[PDB]
Amino acid sequence: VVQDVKYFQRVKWQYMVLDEAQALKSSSSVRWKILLQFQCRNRLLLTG
DNA sequence: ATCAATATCCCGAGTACATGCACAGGATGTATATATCTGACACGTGCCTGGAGACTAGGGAGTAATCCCCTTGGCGGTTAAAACGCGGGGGACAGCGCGTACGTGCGTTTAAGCGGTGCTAGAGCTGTCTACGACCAATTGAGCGGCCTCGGCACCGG
Repeated sequence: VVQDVKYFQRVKWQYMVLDEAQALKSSSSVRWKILLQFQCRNRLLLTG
């Protein structure tokens, strides 16, 4: 997703769920910023 | 936006070696005639180059974002240029002789002709079988992440 973020940017997304988000704990990482940059009205998580 | 100091061009005169023409001649260009095979002309032939159809898809044409190489401008250091004096070797004339071109004589050596015959060439279908297509598992390398240790600033102590 981070590498190919440009491909996802041109496509609109009705819903987004990012399972196993326990990795998304460091805001200094590129993953955090890239995930934040997506334009989606609703965000859902299933991280345990 | 000019005046001195050089350098160059123009013209005239004394001078000379090289151009241009005539002469004697000799050997190569020319006219005549013969032999003859190389190439013009005709014929058939069948290889293959040109035309069109349909389908696949690799490749080209069009667009957009952008980071990079291109170009302009500015400055410091120095490598070459311009002109002076100093110094040596290029440049201009006679004497030898050993090379190069003719002349003469000889024989070795290729061209030519005619049988003889292995021998390279072409299409034969021959069969293998390397090498071009497709797929797949090896290492190499960079972009990332987690954690630990070190160092600076704000807070409390004497």
